[PDB]
Amino acid sequence: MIGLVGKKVGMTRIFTEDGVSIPVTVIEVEANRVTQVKDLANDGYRAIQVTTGAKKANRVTKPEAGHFAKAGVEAGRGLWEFRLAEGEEFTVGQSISVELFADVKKVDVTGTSKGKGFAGTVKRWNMAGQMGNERVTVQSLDVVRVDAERNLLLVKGAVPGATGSDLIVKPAVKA
Amino acid sequence: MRHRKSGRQLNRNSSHRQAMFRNMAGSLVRHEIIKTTLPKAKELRRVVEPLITLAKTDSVANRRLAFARTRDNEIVAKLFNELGPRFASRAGGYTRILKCGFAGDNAPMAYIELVDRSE
RNA sequence: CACAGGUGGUCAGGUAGAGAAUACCAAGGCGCUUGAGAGAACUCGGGUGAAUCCACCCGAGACUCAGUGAAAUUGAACUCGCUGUGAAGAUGCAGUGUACCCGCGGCAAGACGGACGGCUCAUCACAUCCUGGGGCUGAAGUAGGUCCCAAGGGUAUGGCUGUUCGCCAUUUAAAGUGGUACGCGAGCUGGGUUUAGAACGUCGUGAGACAGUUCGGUCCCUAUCUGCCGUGGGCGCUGGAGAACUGAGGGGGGCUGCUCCUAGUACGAGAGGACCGGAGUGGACGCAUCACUGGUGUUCGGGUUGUCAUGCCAAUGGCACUGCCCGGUAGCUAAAUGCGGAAGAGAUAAGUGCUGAAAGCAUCUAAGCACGAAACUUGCCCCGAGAUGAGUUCUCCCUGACCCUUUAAGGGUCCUGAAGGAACGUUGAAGACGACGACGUUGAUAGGCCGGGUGUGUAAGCGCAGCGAUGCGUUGAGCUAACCGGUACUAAUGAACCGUGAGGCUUAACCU
RNA sequence: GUGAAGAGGGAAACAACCCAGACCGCCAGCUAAGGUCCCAAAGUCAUGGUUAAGUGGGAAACGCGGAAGAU
RNA sequence: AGGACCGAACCGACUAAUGUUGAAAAAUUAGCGGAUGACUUGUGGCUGGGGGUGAAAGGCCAAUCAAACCGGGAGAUAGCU
RNA sequence: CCCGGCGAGGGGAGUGAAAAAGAACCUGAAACCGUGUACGUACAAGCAGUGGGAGCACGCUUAGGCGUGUGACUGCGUACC
Repeated sequence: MIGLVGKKVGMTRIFTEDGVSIPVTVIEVEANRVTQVKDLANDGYRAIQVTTGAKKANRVTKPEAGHFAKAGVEAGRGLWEFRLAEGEEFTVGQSISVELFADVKKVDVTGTSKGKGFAGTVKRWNMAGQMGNERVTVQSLDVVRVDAERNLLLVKGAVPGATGSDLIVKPAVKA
Repeated sequence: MRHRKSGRQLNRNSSHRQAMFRNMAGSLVRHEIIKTTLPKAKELRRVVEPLITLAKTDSVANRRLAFARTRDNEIVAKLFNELGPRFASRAGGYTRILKCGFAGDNAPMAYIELVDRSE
C-alpha cells in the first residue's frame, strides 16, 4: 500500500518471555506528512510525496521553502514517493503515523550500503568495481514491536547501512 | 578501516611518530608558538591538550605522568606553576591555529599558539 | 655518472655475555637527493586607509608535483559490432545495427601490440589442472569414457611419427584434443626439425624448403588505442535554476536432500502402491550487521630478559621483529545468521480436454472453444529521458535605461548581480584522483572538557610486618585512542566570483 | 580470350564472370550487358499462364515429399 | 692429527628470485657448501695466437674464442637483398 | 635611467645607415612548441580526398551574385615500394 521513511539509530537484541534472543534494529520513524498528491489526470499516475525530519531555514533553498509553504508544512530533510495500491486517497498535509505497520507483521527495508574502497574480484564475487553507495533491499522481514508514542520500530535481523542513515519500510509485497 | 577512524595515515614508525609528537609538544610548551602544517598542528594540539588538562591539577602522580610523556625535567618544572593557573578557569580550547597565508596546493602552513601566549 | 656494485693493512673499550657473533652504550661520524614552494612578473572586480601619489589582501586569468626529464614503437588516422566476399577472422570491400565530445581506476571479448612444442584456475566444446563439488559406466576394487558453474599458459614413458608432441597405449590427482598470436617466446624452453655443433644426403638452375635423419643446444620490450565495469570536465534538451518520479532500453540468479500427517487412502481379487508438491527441516552462493560464535585491531592497559638515560632508588622513557607475552576500545572480517533463487499469471513442445463433423463411424480443431515441462516473459532486486523521440510534476527569480548600424535569431555603454552553483574552513560511516552528505556565529561540523560505557588490572606515595624477597589498608585503584548526551573553551568571521535583467520563428482556441 | 600490360558499367563486394580498348575539355543526345517499388536513374506499363509453400530468396539420388548449414 | 664437527670474517655462485635498451655489454638479494687445507690473498715475474693454457666444458687469452685488435692484400670475393 | 634581487634578464634614451646587427651577434625556410584573425565540430561511423553545396567577415562590377579560410549534407572513393 504505502511505506514510511525512518532513521537508523542502532541495533541490539530483544528477549522474549520464553527466553529467546532475536536481533532487532533501532529505527525512528517520524510522522510522515503528505506534501504533494499526483493524480492520473494531471501527473499521469497516482502517487503521494512524503517528507520527514526538519532542516534549518538558513540552509533551506528558496524554491524548497516555497514548495513546502504551498502545502503548509514544515520543510524536511528530503522527499520520497510511494505507489498507491488503488486504495483510499490521502490529502496534502495529512500526517501519517506508524500504525500501518502495527497490523502487517511483514515489511521490506530499503537502504543505502556504506561506502567501501575498491574490492578485488575474489572479495566481491568470490570483477573489481565500486563498493558501497548502492541500494540494498531486504524482504520477508517481520516487525517485532511497534511503539506509537515512541515512534520506534523493530524488525528481525539487521538492516543495511550504518547509524544515522535513512531507510524506507514498505509493506511486504510477497505473500 | 575507513569507518569511524581517528588519526591520519601518517606513514611512519609508531615510535618515530610518538617521538615527533613529544618533541613538538615540548617545543609548544616551551616557546608557546610554532609554525607547521595544518595536519601537524592538529596532531600537536590533540596530543598536547590532554597533557595541559592533566597539568591543571597539581599532584605528584600528574607531574610524574607529565615527565613520562615528555621526558623533560625543565618542561614539567615550567608546567603546574604558570600554564595551570593561567588556564585554570578555561575548560578546553587551550590552543589556537592562525592561517599565515601561503603553499595552497602542495601543503598548507599555519601558526599554532596558546590562547594568550603572554601576560 | 656524487651510482645502489668492488678495493689491501693497523687502532679493537663497557654491560648480559664462552666468544672480534647477538642488543644498547664510551670518544668519533651521520638523519640519506624526492618528499615537499614561494606569492609566480603581469592582467582583471572588489572592500579597507590621512584628505592627485596611491598603499593591504582577497575572488580570478597567468606556474604547478619545490622537477631536468630519457624508454623500445610510430606511412597518415576523424582507429565500433554482426553478415557475405577476399593470398581466407577485413577498424578501411558490399548490406545492416548501435553509439553525445574529451579524460581517469581496474578486468582483456581481442588489436593480426612491438621487435614448431607443450606447462592455459578467467566467457567455450572433451572429466581441462596455479590444487572447490559431483552423475553414469551388469562398472570385482582402484581405474577409463561419457557430462555440468570452469581454463595448473610449472611437469611421465612411447607406437603412427621427433622428442613435451597432432591419433592413441599404461596412466596417477593431470602427464593430454583445438578455440584467442593454440591469452603471453610483450612467459618458458628447445624436445626434433630450416636455423646455437656434429649430422646421411636431398628436392632444389637458384631462392625456398625436406611436421626426414642419431644427440640437440643461449630466444628481447616500462599498457598505444580498443571491448567491459565504475567515475569525472564541457555541452544540449531553447529564459535560468533546485528537487521528486513515470519510463524505450539495459544487469545480473531461478540449485537441491529428508520428514509430518494428509493417507498405508485411492487404484488395486491379492501382491503392489502415488498423485498429495499442504508445512517444516540441510548444503553451495548473493545482500547486509557486529548484540550474540573465532582473528586482526604495530594507536589502549599489564607482566617480563639485556642495555642507555632521568644526579640514585621507588617509577618511568629509547633500542633489541610491535624486544617477548596476557589481553583488548572502535573499526575491518568470517569461524555467527535476518532474508534471498518466491507464490501466482500469460503464452508452450509432448500430453491432458466441454459440445462437435467433413466422409449418419472415429478424432487433439473444421464451427463455438480450455489447461499444461525445470523452455520464454512478467511477477522478486534494480539503473535508466545523452531515449537528441532529449519526458512528467512542484517550486524560486529577473518587471532597467541610452546610443549606433551593414535595421535584425543586430551590435555597443552605465547600472542592477536575483534563485542556484562554485571559491575557502571544519569535516564524514565518500574517497587513488573527481564527486557526494552536515555545518560555517540564525552552531555540536572538527578538536578538547564534563559524566557514563568498554578495555586493562590492585599505578606512585604513606604507616605496619618480614633483619632480604615480598605482603597488608590506602584501592575494583590508576590509565584508556576510534563509543554515548551536552558544553563555543578553540577553529568554520564582515564577505567575494560565475550565474540575469522578461526569454526566437509559424499555426489552432479565448476579450481586443 | 581476360589479367600479366586497359580504364569504365553490371553481377550487393571481388583479379581471371558479361558488355566494354579511356588523346583532353564541354551541366548536350543515342546505345551494349544490366534494371525501370524504394534505397538508386528509369513503366507500381498491357495481355496469356504457374504459385498459398516466401519454393522465389541454396541443393543430389529417390518414393509435393526428399530439406538438416554456418556466433 | 684429522680433504674432523658447530660457528664469525673470508671464499664458491651449488639452489631460488631481482634485470635482460638493466644499477653491471653477467651484477645484486636470500639459502646452501668449506671455514688448518688440494685454502685464500697483497705485490713481482714467466708460459703468445693453425698458438699458449686447459683435473678434456675444443673452457679462457683485456666485458667476445670451433683460432682476438690494429694498418695492407681488400674499393676483394662465386651466388643473393 | 627604470623594473628586477645591490645578480641574471627585460624596457627606455643614446651610439650605431640599420640594434627587423647586441657579443648565441650577415642573409634566416621547414620539421616542433604557444597566442590572435575567419570557419567546421558535443546525434555523429571507415586512406579523410574529389564535384555539387546554405552560411559565416572583408575587398570587388560601389548590389547585378567574383576571390581570400571552412565545409552540415550528399554520388564516388580497400595509401606507396
